[PDB]
Amino acid sequence: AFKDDKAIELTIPMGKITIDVSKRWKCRIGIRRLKKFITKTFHDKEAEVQISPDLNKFLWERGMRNVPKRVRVRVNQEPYPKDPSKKVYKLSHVVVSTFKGLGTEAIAE
Amino acid sequence: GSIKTRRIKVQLVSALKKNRCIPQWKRACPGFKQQYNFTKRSWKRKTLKAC
Amino acid sequence: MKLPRVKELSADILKCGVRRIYLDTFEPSKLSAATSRDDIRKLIKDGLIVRKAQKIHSRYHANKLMREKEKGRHSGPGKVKGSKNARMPEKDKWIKRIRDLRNTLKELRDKG
Amino acid sequence: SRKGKRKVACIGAWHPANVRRTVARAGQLGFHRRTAQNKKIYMMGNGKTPFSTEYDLTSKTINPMGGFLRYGNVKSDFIMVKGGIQGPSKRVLALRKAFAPSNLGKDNEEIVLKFVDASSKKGYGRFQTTEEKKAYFGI
RNA sequence: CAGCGGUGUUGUACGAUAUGAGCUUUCUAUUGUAGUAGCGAGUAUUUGAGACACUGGUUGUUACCACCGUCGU
RNA sequence: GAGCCUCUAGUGGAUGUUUUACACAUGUAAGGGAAUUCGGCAAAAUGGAUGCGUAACUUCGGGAGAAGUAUUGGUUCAAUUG
RNA sequence: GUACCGAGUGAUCGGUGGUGGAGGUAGAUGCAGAGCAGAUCUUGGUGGUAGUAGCGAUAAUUUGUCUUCAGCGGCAAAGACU
RNA sequence: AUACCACACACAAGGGAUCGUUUGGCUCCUGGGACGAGGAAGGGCGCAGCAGAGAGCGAUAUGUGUGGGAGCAGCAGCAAUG
Ligand SMILES: [K+]
Ligand SMILES: [K+]
Ligand SMILES: [K+]
Ligand SMILES: [K+]
Ligand SMILES: [K+]
Ligand SMILES: [K+]
Ligand SMILES: [K+]
Ligand SMILES: [K+]
Ligand SMILES: [K+]
Ligand SMILES: [K+]
Ligand SMILES: [K+]
Ligand SMILES: [K+]
Ligand SMILES: [K+]
Ligand SMILES: [K+]
Ligand SMILES: [Mg+2]
Ligand SMILES: [Mg+2]
Ligand SMILES: [Mg+2]
Ligand SMILES: [Mg+2]
Ligand SMILES: [Mg+2]
Ligand SMILES: [Mg+2]
Ligand SMILES: [Mg+2]
Ligand SMILES: [Mg+2]
Ligand SMILES: [Mg+2]
Ligand SMILES: [Mg+2]
Repeated sequence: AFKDDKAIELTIPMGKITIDVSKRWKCRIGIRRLKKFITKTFHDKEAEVQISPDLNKFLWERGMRNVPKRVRVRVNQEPYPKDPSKKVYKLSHVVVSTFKGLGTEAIAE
Repeated sequence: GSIKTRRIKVQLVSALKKNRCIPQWKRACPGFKQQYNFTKRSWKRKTLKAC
Repeated sequence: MKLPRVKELSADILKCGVRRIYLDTFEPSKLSAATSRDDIRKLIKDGLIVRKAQKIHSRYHANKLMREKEKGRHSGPGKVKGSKNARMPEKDKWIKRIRDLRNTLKELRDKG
Repeated sequence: SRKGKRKVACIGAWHPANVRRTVARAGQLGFHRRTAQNKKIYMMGNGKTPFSTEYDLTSKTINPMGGFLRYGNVKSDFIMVKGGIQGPSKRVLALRKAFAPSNLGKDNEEIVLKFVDASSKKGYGRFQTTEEKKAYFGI
């Protein structure tokens, strides 16, 4: 995975990355742009991104015309099974009470 | 529909038995020169006029 | 036996719509092997096919509003759209009155 | 009208049988070279030395509260000139001594400043310094 | 991405607590005493609060040093 | 058995890109208010219920919802259809 | 039938080398359904325009997982609509 | 004109002209000129070991008698007891 097989835990500013996107389709295009954010943060454009169903379900919670302001996610990096020339990044939802104090952390296991 | 006369039913029964390709053994026979049965029809492309 | 067909036959057996049938995920082989209504009856008995519950539509607000209107709330001049006669029919008021009065006179005469 | 209202309706006569270069057509607008003649220097100064007028006895730099919107704070020397100037913030410009002297009375007059505005350019700016904001609010 | 400073926009968060035009008289222990309440729009305090953005200021953490082609010496 | 919202039962694909100008369906506008145009064409304004108050003319039936004006939410009470 | 080369003012005629696989002329006379660039000619076959114009009125779609072997196909979980 | 457009030649595509062939047509001549209540002409439906169309035949849907005589076109079976 990452250095010392750690997972990286980060927060995604969904409010900012979607500023220009139309109200009618906000949640549909937000998914395309969450994946793009990840690939630039780890400098790996050609890689795959995989979204766990719990994270999908959190994002769609107020229907198509909305998206949450911030979301906290744990990321793992693995070789892509269907073509191991690529990597795949796997995203898991982390439930938080408040965002105050949460930076970017690397956690063992 | 579900209501039919006897005369209409026999027309449908006959029109249904005739609608078949050339059987696969005939093609092997020395004297036989047909390719495809030109009398085959589709319900999407023709009317029977049974009415 | 395609899985869409399993749902149709199950819907027939459990007397509900196809939108309420749940197929269990962990033995698709066991489902796909089914051939007949009696196979499906066994799968239903074993709990691999399940009828889901109905979606909720509560009467909380309807009851609350009804009690308030019984106390005489709402029902002011800015809440009504029909004519006085549509809301409280005039022929009905007459018919209620005169039957009471006639009944009163009948009893008084008959009792002397 | 059908087929659109935001156009020139007639783009020529029958003869000559070509479109003339004098008729208006759609195309590029903006991003052209332009020279503005005879602009006057009101003030010259430095981004980190405070200044005052004979009348405004506050001492402050040229920088408004929170800086200029996509630039921040001036640090080096600066010039101040009358009116507006070509291009957005951050573009390079060339300055030249005037080609010929002006006879107009509006150009050749003296300038005496009494106040310079230093309030915020984001939103309605209502204070001239952080001291005033700290005094208006509590603590 | 977060602190901590700075500059704005909106208008005073959730939850508690107190009051409120009026309407009402319930319970426990036990013979007679003591205990002893409900229902209610709104308003005030905590609270220029809470939310949201930008920072060419400053601290922490995390990521990034490749590769392929063309013309020349 | 209007429009708007839900229960039962049923439902959906020519891919990606924030995407100028000119369009086609729509919103909003300082001061002025038909100056526009063959022509107020298009749009705006009025709108339900309750009360007060209602002209010429008329075949005496009508005109007539004439016109013109006021009221309307939530809560807690009285009184019983006002 | 196809490339070359020669003869004739010309309509046309002759030879050589490949392809083809069973029929064909030179002279004198006889009989005609006897020579094409055109008729908005008749029938059949093919271009440029052009990888262009267009293919998207209506409720709306996302994620995982298996097949499919590469079907927004099927199944689970959400989001919508009549 | 490095790559576009045009023309010439060789090879590969695309189409079916030409030449060679014909159990068909047309014309003239000669014969014939034979249907039905004893159900005609014309229409429908059935019949094969595997059988759609067409040909042949009627629930006896390849039967009887006479004259001949070697195979039944594919696959499986039949045939001098035809
Ligand atoms: K019918
Ligand atoms: K049909
Ligand atoms: K009446
Ligand atoms: K509060
Ligand atoms: K406050
Ligand atoms: K109904
Ligand atoms: K209704
Ligand atoms: K006018
Ligand atoms: K006029
Ligand atoms: K008009
Ligand atoms: K009269
Ligand atoms: K009138
Ligand atoms: K021709
Ligand atoms: K000619
Ligand atoms: Mg028009
Ligand atoms: Mg500004
Ligand atoms: Mg205006
Ligand atoms: Mg105005
Ligand atoms: Mg005019
Ligand atoms: Mg109009
Ligand atoms: Mg030969
Ligand atoms: Mg001719
Ligand atoms: Mg186009
Ligand atoms: Mg709708």
